[PDB]
Amino acid sequence: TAKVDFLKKIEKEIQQKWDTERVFEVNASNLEKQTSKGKYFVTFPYPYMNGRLHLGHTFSLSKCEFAVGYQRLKGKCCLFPFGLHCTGMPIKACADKLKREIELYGCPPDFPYQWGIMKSLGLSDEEIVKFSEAEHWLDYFPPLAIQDLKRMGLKVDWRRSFITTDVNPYYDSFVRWQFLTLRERNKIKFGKRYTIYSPKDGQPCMDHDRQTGEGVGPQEYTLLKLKVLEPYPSKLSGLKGKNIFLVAATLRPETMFGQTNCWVRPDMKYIGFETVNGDIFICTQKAARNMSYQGFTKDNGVVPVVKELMGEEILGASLSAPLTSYKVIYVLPMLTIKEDKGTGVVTSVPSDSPDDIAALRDLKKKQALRAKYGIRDDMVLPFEPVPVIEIPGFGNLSAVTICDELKIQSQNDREKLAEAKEKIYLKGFYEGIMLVDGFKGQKVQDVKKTIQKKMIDAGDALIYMEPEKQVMSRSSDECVVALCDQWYLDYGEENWKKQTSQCLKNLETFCEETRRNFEATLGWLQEHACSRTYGLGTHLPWDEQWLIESLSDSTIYMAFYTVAHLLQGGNLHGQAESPLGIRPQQMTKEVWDYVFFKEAPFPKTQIAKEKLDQLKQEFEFWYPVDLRVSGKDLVPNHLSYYLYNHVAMWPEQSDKWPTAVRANGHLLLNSEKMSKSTGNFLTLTQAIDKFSADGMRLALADAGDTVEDANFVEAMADAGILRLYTWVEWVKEMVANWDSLRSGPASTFNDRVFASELNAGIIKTDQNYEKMMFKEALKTGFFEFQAAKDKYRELAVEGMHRELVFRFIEVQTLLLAPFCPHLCEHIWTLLGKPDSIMNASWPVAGPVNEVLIHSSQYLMEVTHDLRLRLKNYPSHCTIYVAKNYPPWQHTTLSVLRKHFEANNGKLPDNKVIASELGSMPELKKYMKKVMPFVAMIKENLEKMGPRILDLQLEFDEKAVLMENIVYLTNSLELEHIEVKFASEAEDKIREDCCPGKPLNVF
Ligand SMILES: CC(C)C[C@H](N)C(=O)NS(=O)(=O)OC[C@H]1O[C@@H](n2cnc3c(N)ncnc32)[C@H](O)[C@@H]1O
Repeated sequence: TAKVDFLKKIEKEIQQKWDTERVFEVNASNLEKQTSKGKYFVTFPYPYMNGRLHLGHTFSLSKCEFAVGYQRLKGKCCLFPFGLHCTGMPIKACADKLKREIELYGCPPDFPYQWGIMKSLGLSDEEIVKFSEAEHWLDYFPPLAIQDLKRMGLKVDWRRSFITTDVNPYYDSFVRWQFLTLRERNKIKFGKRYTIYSPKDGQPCMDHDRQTGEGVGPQEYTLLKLKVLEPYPSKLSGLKGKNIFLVAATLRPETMFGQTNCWVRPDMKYIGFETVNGDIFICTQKAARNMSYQGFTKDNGVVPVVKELMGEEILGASLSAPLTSYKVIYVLPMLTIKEDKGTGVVTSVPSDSPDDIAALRDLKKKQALRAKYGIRDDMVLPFEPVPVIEIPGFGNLSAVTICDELKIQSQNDREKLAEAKEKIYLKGFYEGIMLVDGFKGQKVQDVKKTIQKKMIDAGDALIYMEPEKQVMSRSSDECVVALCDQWYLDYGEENWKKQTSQCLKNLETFCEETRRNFEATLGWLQEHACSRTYGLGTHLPWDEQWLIESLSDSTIYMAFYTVAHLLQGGNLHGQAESPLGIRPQQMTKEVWDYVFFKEAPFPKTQIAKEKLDQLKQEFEFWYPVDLRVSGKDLVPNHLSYYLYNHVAMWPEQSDKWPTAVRANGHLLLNSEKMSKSTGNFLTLTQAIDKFSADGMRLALADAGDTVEDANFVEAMADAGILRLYTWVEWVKEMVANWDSLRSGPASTFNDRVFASELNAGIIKTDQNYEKMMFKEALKTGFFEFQAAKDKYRELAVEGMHRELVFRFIEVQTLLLAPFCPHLCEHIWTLLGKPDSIMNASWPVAGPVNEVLIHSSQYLMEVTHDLRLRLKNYPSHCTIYVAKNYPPWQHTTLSVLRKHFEANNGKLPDNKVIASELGSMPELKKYMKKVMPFVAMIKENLEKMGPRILDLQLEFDEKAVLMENIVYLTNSLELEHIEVKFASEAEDKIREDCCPGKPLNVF
């Protein structure tokens, strides 16, 4: 426990030092004068302030944090700014839900929650009251976010942080300029469109104010109206004189020429309600709610219910249906009717629907159902399926034939009916051919929309939009599809979409899966409602009654990063003075144009030219955004709008469009989903408290660098804490015994091996950092680096060479620094370095001798085999080393070499190999030993490349063993080791010993 506390002490000290030194505050005015090696602008999408940042946020931002930590060592000047997103309604929603209990009860509220979660967050009793207003949320959470992030140690120029609502005047002016420019270029449009809608919230329910189905949109349905004929059913007797329609949803209108009846569920609760023209529709309550928000009722959302009833009360009723050949069709019962899809009212097309003929034959079989539900023989018997569409592999009555084939006799055979439904599922969309007059011999795909229009024009059908999948909102309201008027961004325009597609071609997506996501969400995308009325944020500058949603004021704010340090300077709300002395409202549309558009004219403004020139310098220098890292959830919405709006704001400058986007997975904790409800949860401040800034950052580097779910494992973080502590102890020990280390020329075999391994580690780790495989960089640059140092220490019999030890410490500290900058800064100062490690440069790697490394691996294997053989049957040991392969081994290896040379390095099958080696008469006495030899060669070939096909080792085997005979004798606890050239060996050993695999007898 004391080790984590030691790490925390080091981190706090070093953080204060960094803060005072103002190391991570970059200014384009100064950095544009010294052309170093280019700028590096990274962004992490600013997180919502409806709470405290948790370990997933930290994992996602660690990507660009490690990126800048690496790129600064390579000479780039970096900009890693960090804003905070307060736009949206959850803050206001939970603040008003709080004021609800504050007013309707007391402090604390008497029950029979929002007050409960606030007290869970550990707040005092008399301080949750202040959270009734949203302004207090905005004053409370963003400071704690900044505090936690600084306590982590991010390389952020905090002078550029900001807030996103209209509480910030500067960011509000920025959003105003953006949306004025968008409306000036016909990007915003007012219109009445279909959209997923929250009745409780009274505004469209986009993706970030949702709770189920984060990408679901509306789905269209043809709503048939079947006129109820007199004599009306009993329960509708009070509705005589009015027109009553059973409304049924379908997706195949072209089939309505073959209606035999209408199915209702006898046990479902149906509602007959008055529509806008005074007619009466019989559907269900959810269907009627959707219709009420799609203009079907006189008032929006108001459903005037005039008759509740059950399906059994509707049974037997006579109907008039469109297109069908039967003048009167009846309402019949169907047991298997979902209450989630449509209106609860289905039509009977028994020729091309298996369920329909199933239920019809069930009613036709026995008297049981017809009597249990009151269906006389007039309502079932004279009704036969009508040939309407022919599928070539089935016939006119496709469903009839495939249900006679699958031998179905009940409407409850879920398995057989599902199979039959899938068997003709899409063979009717295309291969179906119409048969009715006016369409005889027409491709069904070429006529279905015309038939739907025919019914709509005749007033016999309407358009019913329904959520394709159930969508719950933050306010726990079930969403509908509303045809409502709003301001929308026209992401559907072909020119805009093609230009953003070209922008996606140039964009760097670190894998093809992310690009596929982008292309799919680019094709599918269309009109996007951006206007809200309830929530926080910035109002449309011309329609002050509409607020801009969170996913629409967040598309180009990266440009505001470049100027925020001079506009508002650190003050999150922008309420303090301006360092350049620019008034908040002094920023006009033309002023912003001049700041961000290169060929924009300097407009009439009381601002001096130097201030605007400095802002324009900052923007032109830092842009474009080199990298934006995010969880993959933001690809289908925020990042696509990001590309769109960048194309829209700078349509002439592709050099200002985003460069790279990197998506990662969502963070698991201990291999489980990170949810407070399961107790498997860690906030950033808690994670720091538990593992220090450096141990959690280490375990986060190891969490995952693919798009698959990342995994933060706490045990690995504890092990890394232990290893970091012992590493600091070892560096201290080495600095203490500076003079106890061997000096002079670094010449020994071990010195050379270790120097080569160190340079190889540098090269591997640099490559891993370029690829942003941070887990792989941690593997090669820490665990394997430490393995090389531990081996060098274990084998250095004459003590480790001082200069090599301190080169290793320096380089290891440089390689670990982007992951654990506090520990590495502490060790940097412990080495007596003048400057901070944040001024160091990437370590130069010397030469890498592959032969040295291969000989060290050979020595490892030899020692391992010696210790394994020591397990059984001393004091003296004799090792025999083969200079060449014995005759039979040499012959078989030559054959393998021939076959490898023959076909670009593919060894044939062991079948053919054993055939050829049996054809060679010299191998008679050895055919049993031959194929295990081939197997060993193939294994080590796949393991360590083709170098094992060499007829002689690249290094002196005996000399390698001799450079460490002393270590071998000391480790094996023996008194002497005799290394001999295997020609002195007896018959058995001389014949079996081959190079690289020395034999030995104790
Ligand atoms: C620009 C604007 C439209 C963005 C909007 N304000 C917003 O999304 N705010 S946020 O707090 O929900 O996320 C911000 C970043 O953090 C990632 N992330 C979030 N949770 C996890 C998790 N459990 N595991 C891994 N990564 C996560 C997430 O993808 C995103 O890149």
